[PDB]
Amino acid sequence: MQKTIVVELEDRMRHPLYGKIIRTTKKVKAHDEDSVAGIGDRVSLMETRPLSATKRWRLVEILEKAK
Amino acid sequence: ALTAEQKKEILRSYGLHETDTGSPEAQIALLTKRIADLTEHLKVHKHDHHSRRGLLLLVGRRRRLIKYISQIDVERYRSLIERLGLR
RNA sequence: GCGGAGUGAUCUACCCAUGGCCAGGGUGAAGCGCGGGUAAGACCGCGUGGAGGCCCGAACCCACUUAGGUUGAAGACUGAG
RNA sequence: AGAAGGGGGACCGGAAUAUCGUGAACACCCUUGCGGUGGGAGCGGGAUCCGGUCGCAGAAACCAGUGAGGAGCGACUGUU
RNA sequence: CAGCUUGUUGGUGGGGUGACGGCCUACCAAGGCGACGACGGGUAGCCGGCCUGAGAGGGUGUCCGGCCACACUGGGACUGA
RNA sequence: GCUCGUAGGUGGUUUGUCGCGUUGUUCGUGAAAUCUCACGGCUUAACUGUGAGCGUGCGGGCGAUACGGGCAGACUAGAGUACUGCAGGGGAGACUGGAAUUCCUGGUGUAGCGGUGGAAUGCGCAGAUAUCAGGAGGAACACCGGUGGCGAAGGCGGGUCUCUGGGCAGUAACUGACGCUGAGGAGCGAAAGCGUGGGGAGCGAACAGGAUUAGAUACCCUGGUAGUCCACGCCGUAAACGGUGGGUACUAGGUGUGGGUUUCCUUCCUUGGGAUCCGUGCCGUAGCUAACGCAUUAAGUACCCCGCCUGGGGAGUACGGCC
RNA sequence: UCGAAGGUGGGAUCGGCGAUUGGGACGAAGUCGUAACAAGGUAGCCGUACCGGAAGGUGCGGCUGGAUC
Ligand SMILES: [Mg+2]
Ligand SMILES: [Mg+2]
Ligand SMILES: [Mg+2]
Ligand SMILES: [Mg+2]
Ligand SMILES: [Mg+2]
Ligand SMILES: [Mg+2]
Ligand SMILES: [Mg+2]
Ligand SMILES: [Mg+2]
Ligand SMILES: [Mg+2]
Ligand SMILES: [Mg+2]
Ligand SMILES: [Mg+2]
Ligand SMILES: [Mg+2]
Ligand SMILES: [Mg+2]
Ligand SMILES: [Mg+2]
Ligand SMILES: [Mg+2]
Ligand SMILES: [Mg+2]
Ligand SMILES: [Mg+2]
Ligand SMILES: [Mg+2]
Ligand SMILES: [Mg+2]
Ligand SMILES: [Mg+2]
Ligand SMILES: [Mg+2]
Ligand SMILES: [Mg+2]
Ligand SMILES: [Mg+2]
Ligand SMILES: [Mg+2]
Ligand SMILES: [Mg+2]
Ligand SMILES: [Mg+2]
Ligand SMILES: [Mg+2]
Ligand SMILES: [Mg+2]
Ligand SMILES: [Mg+2]
Ligand SMILES: [Mg+2]
Ligand SMILES: [Mg+2]
Ligand SMILES: [Mg+2]
Ligand SMILES: [Mg+2]
Ligand SMILES: [Mg+2]
Ligand SMILES: [Mg+2]
Ligand SMILES: [Mg+2]
Ligand SMILES: [Mg+2]
Ligand SMILES: [Mg+2]
Ligand SMILES: [Mg+2]
Ligand SMILES: [Mg+2]
Ligand SMILES: [Mg+2]
Ligand SMILES: [Mg+2]
Ligand SMILES: [Mg+2]
Ligand SMILES: [Mg+2]
Ligand SMILES: [Mg+2]
Ligand SMILES: [Mg+2]
Ligand SMILES: [Mg+2]
Ligand SMILES: [Mg+2]
Ligand SMILES: [Mg+2]
Ligand SMILES: [Mg+2]
Ligand SMILES: [Mg+2]
Ligand SMILES: [Mg+2]
Ligand SMILES: [Mg+2]
Ligand SMILES: [Mg+2]
Ligand SMILES: [Mg+2]
Ligand SMILES: [Mg+2]
Ligand SMILES: [Mg+2]
Ligand SMILES: [Mg+2]
Ligand SMILES: [Mg+2]
Ligand SMILES: [Mg+2]
Ligand SMILES: [Mg+2]
Ligand SMILES: [Mg+2]
Ligand SMILES: [Mg+2]
Ligand SMILES: [Mg+2]
Ligand SMILES: [Mg+2]
Ligand SMILES: [Mg+2]
Ligand SMILES: [Mg+2]
Ligand SMILES: [Mg+2]
Ligand SMILES: [Mg+2]
Ligand SMILES: [Mg+2]
Ligand SMILES: [Mg+2]
Ligand SMILES: [Mg+2]
Ligand SMILES: [Mg+2]
Repeated sequence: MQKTIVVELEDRMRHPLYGKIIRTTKKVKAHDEDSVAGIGDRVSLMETRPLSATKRWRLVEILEKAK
Repeated sequence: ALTAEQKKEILRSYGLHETDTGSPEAQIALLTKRIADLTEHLKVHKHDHHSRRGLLLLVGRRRRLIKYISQIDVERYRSLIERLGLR
């Protein structure tokens, strides 16, 4: 995507009524001025100003790069 | 089929240490051999549904095992795929 | 009109042997490759290929409509479709 | 199904000096041939975008599908 | 209601704004969203609250208070903090 | 109807770490009014003012690590593999056997046969039924055979050969949680039915005649086509039933039967008894149930996942869509 | 250039009416049979196919939510 990375975020939160812990996933889009990140590659992000129409995150560091 | 010695050539070629019979690689090799042989059986006898079900069960078991080896060591998974076949 | 004996397929009907002819455009079947899909398949998407009593349209072969001709240019044609 | 229904179409200049695509001369190797590689001249082809110009009209004359809907009969191409 | 999207998704240079930004433009890449319901259809101003209920819930948004939208219907700008 | 499996949900024992979930504390915020508790003021009350609650939450900091989760390991009890045995109508293909029914040919033979509650239609006298010999052809496989076996279910029994699936027990050799379930999806799926081709003995929807009957589009009788059979496809439904989804653990016994292993009594030849594992029945305690009943093969005690229900009709129907 | 309103065109979608026609429900003390409930007088139901004024009948397979020694 030419200097843009797409990262999937998962979060768990109690069900409002039944009380079960439900797991849900998001998909944010992050910025790479120097595009080096592949599939897998657990990463850390920090949310920023509207760098684009849909981008609000910037890549910080690629920790435990993919196997 | 797969007589004892017939399984022996496969176990020698794909096992790990001179006595390995239950490792994912050995099991996948044996399942692949059985699946192949049953496939030539089923090319004739198109209406042996009761044996085609056994083929399906073997395929499912091999798929679980391949998934497990992929989860545990991707390098072993890749080497085994190249040694046998995928897709 | 009836009978006998002959003459005719150089027109036309069908058949037989042997030759010849059909501008130019369009569409895109089987098959075959590639990729996808799967355990393998079915199946799907692209290419290639160039099928068909296929499409439009000259020569060619017909004869649907109309007008003219109707002591005709012509004992069956001409013009425009 | 070319369903139906719509839009563009001329000329001049520029992009455009390899703009792009065809063929490939002068000059570059070699198992020397009626040989190969680069090379790009001159000669032709086509399309687009931008700007301008003209007329009532840019398919220019000749040429060149009318289309849609509902029934009946025969399935269809053919034959008389 | 199962496929939606081509300024659409992203990048670069410009333009524009009080301000980041496809907000706009030229070029480049081919992405983006979707069964955790995209796209579509119906209905509706939202909330503090009000009514009920043992509570959890259900119904509701009227007085009062906060925010939003609009001013005959649709579009547009100007002046100005 | 049954299975396999995608996303998802859930997950055995054990070590370390993180501190996401969880939990403790503090700061900010959660406007006012309304609401609750206490006062205060209108002669009381409604109403009104004040104070504290409430505001279940969210954000920041600082603690905890039992459980959940992540990350890095370990283990063999679950799961799978290996070896050795074992039982089986599990499946597919090819060849093949005999009894019987029907028909054909011939011999003997003569007047009935057939059928019913009783008859008639019908067949026969042109030689039937009956009986003997030969032949053709199709379908189903007596005894074994059961309550018994195998299969996920539907289902599976004449024999032989070829190919092929699963199960159980023993060993503990191997891997090391690889498990369970499974929305959608895919596959299989009695019979009837459909397409193309073949075959057609018997049976037999439709159809015809007879009889019964008030009538008889039936039951009974005599015939009889599709079909039933085979090859290759489709269809996808059944009271597809245990009217009981799958997995796991636990909770008296008694008594049959199928498949193993096994000491001892080892001969008590007994192939008896005991023990253990896997099936399949009956009876019964606790427990459960409205009752009937179920009861270690749960409809009991619990946990994980899935499907389904929400009065009776209209209706598993219309419209839309998929096949 | 963009641009509301307007015009042209082919579709989508939500309703109303419609000769005629399909079933459904409810009505009285109408007509025709008697399918089910007892072995309901041929055990009944389930799937399917053909047939028949109508309940229904028959064939094939299934079940007991039926019997028999
Ligand atoms: Mg940028
Ligand atoms: Mg004459
Ligand atoms: Mg002659
Ligand atoms: Mg041509
Ligand atoms: Mg092709
Ligand atoms: Mg033609
Ligand atoms: Mg033509
Ligand atoms: Mg000529
Ligand atoms: Mg002619
Ligand atoms: Mg004339
Ligand atoms: Mg004249
Ligand atoms: Mg003419
Ligand atoms: Mg002419
Ligand atoms: Mg057209
Ligand atoms: Mg048309
Ligand atoms: Mg002008
Ligand atoms: Mg034309
Ligand atoms: Mg008609
Ligand atoms: Mg008429
Ligand atoms: Mg015709
Ligand atoms: Mg016809
Ligand atoms: Mg034609
Ligand atoms: Mg653009
Ligand atoms: Mg830009
Ligand atoms: Mg409104
Ligand atoms: Mg209550
Ligand atoms: Mg307005
Ligand atoms: Mg008004
Ligand atoms: Mg206005
Ligand atoms: Mg001012
Ligand atoms: Mg101003
Ligand atoms: Mg899973
Ligand atoms: Mg899991
Ligand atoms: Mg998990
Ligand atoms: Mg755990
Ligand atoms: Mg408050
Ligand atoms: Mg007082
Ligand atoms: Mg806190
Ligand atoms: Mg084990
Ligand atoms: Mg067969
Ligand atoms: Mg016969
Ligand atoms: Mg005789
Ligand atoms: Mg005889
Ligand atoms: Mg080990
Ligand atoms: Mg499963
Ligand atoms: Mg399902
Ligand atoms: Mg099938
Ligand atoms: Mg059948
Ligand atoms: Mg048939
Ligand atoms: Mg039929
Ligand atoms: Mg046939
Ligand atoms: Mg009969
Ligand atoms: Mg009969
Ligand atoms: Mg009759
Ligand atoms: Mg059903
Ligand atoms: Mg059954
Ligand atoms: Mg049921
Ligand atoms: Mg169970
Ligand atoms: Mg259970
Ligand atoms: Mg027992
Ligand atoms: Mg009760
Ligand atoms: Mg009992
Ligand atoms: Mg109960
Ligand atoms: Mg229906
Ligand atoms: Mg329909
Ligand atoms: Mg009407
Ligand atoms: Mg009856
Ligand atoms: Mg009755
Ligand atoms: Mg009766
Ligand atoms: Mg009866
Ligand atoms: Mg009948
Ligand atoms: Mg029936
Ligand atoms: Mg029956």
